[PDB]
Amino acid sequence: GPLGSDYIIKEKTVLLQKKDSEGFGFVLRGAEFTPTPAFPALQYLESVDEGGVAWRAGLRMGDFLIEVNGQNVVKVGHRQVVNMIRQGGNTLMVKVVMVTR
Ligand SMILES: CC(C)C[C@H](N)C(=O)O
Repeated sequence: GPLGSDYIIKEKTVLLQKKDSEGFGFVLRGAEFTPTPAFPALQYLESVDEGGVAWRAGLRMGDFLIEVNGQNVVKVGHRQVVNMIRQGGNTLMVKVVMVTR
């Protein structure tokens, strides 16, 4: 609008269940930190393997990572988030948000 940017925010929570001999099929990248509607989290999905576990569940390149296995990771550093994802083994529940600007 004339007073500022408008967005659509689409929240997606998915359960990823993978096999031992595969990844979840995404690459995390990291963008004090205060979240904003346009910029909701430090970590986001730089890429998602088409047809991989994450892709099939509905995750997409550009999604911002909000939660991992019930823990909010909006303000959490890259290495820490990766370690939290690995703690779950072959199971990962994540919440992401897709921002259209
Ligand atoms: C967050 C990362 C550890 C995910 C990893 N690249 C995978 O595809 O399983």
